[PDB]
Amino acid sequence: YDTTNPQYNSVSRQVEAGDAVSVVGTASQTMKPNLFYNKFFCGLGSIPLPKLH
Amino acid sequence: QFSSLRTPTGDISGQNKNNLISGKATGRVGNYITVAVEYQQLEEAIKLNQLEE
Repeated sequence: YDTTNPQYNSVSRQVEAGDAVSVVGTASQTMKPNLFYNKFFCGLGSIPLPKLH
Repeated sequence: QFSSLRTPTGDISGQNKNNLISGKATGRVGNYITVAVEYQQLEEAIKLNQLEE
């Protein structure tokens, strides 16, 4: 949230002190989360290795 | 190298002649001269461009 360049705002207001938050889910549970993403969310690659003398 | 004897008549019977004593100078091998380097395969892959130079 940026007063001088509002073209970049991703969210609807300032986060001030005292704003209530919470945590998604139960306390100690173990689970397997599912994943949605767009193709350009994360990249992957591998570096070519030279041969030892 | 030789010395000589100085005599009125030049008879040397009562005296001692030049011996022949060899000597020699010895060359030896010295220690090695060694410059050694080592580097990780990782370093060569991402850091080592122009290793020749």
